[PDB]
Amino acid sequence: HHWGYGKHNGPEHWHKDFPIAKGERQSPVDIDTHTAKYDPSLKPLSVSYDQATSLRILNNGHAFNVEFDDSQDKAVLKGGPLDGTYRLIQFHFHWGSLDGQGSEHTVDKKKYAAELHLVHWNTKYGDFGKAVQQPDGLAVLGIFLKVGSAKPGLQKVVDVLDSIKTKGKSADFTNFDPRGLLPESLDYWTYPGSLTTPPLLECVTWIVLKEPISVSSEQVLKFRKLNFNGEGEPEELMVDNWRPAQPLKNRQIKASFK
Ligand SMILES: CCc1cnc(SCC(=O)c2ccc(Cl)c(S(N)(=O)=O)c2)nc1
Ligand SMILES: [Zn+2]
Repeated sequence: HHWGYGKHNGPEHWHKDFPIAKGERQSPVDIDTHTAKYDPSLKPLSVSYDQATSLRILNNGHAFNVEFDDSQDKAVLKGGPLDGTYRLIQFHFHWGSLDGQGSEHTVDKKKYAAELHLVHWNTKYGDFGKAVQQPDGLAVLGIFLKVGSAKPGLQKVVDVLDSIKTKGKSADFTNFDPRGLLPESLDYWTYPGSLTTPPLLECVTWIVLKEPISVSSEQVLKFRKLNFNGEGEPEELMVDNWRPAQPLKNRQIKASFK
């Protein structure tokens, strides 16, 4: 009886196995745009994905992860609110059963259809596994998805999903350029938080872009054709794999803009 996305194993149960679920810097949160503080000390975000080596795509039974070679100083996030350099290791999404829900962060209580998380670890801790044990170990660039026009740079991802339908399946996935997922503006909000999945470790600097990307109905419908269950197991569509907004507690959300 392990964690997932349902009534008896979903977010409201996670605290029993992972008591940090009720901690002081949990994610996601609602982003109140009027109260977020413009911080003129914040720097432009530096996203350098010119050398990203994608390797493989994995259905891990909660979502799908696009994986990158993180053994060289290839794809890096820096600047913004960050000190030092963070290396891209993977991305994944959270999405809904319906277009009106799916995001983890919300903006003045607005839910988006989905949310992309580009996960990076701080190079000063040597790898991802040591980084998650530190309060400044990870940086996640979050980008909202709305349903409208297709995202041409997303299509290569959508077209491989039929090959990873069920938990534990993987496929080779080389030469994918994550730059084709970045909205036009890098204006952002930032705050200290956590992983949104167990183990819920409080190691993340969140950087949430204000500008969503558009994806088509057809693209998100293909996300919704995944299963939570294993092969040869009864079908559980991979949908509503999002954690609701958590208490802000003693935190400030800062804005890079306006
Ligand atoms: C630490 C052991 C660990 C971390 N995550 C998972 S599943 C979700 C996932 O791969 C993941 C990994 C990192 C981050 Cl930062 C986030 S999220 N959703 O907070 O972006 C999700 N399983 C085990
Ligand atoms: Zn995530």
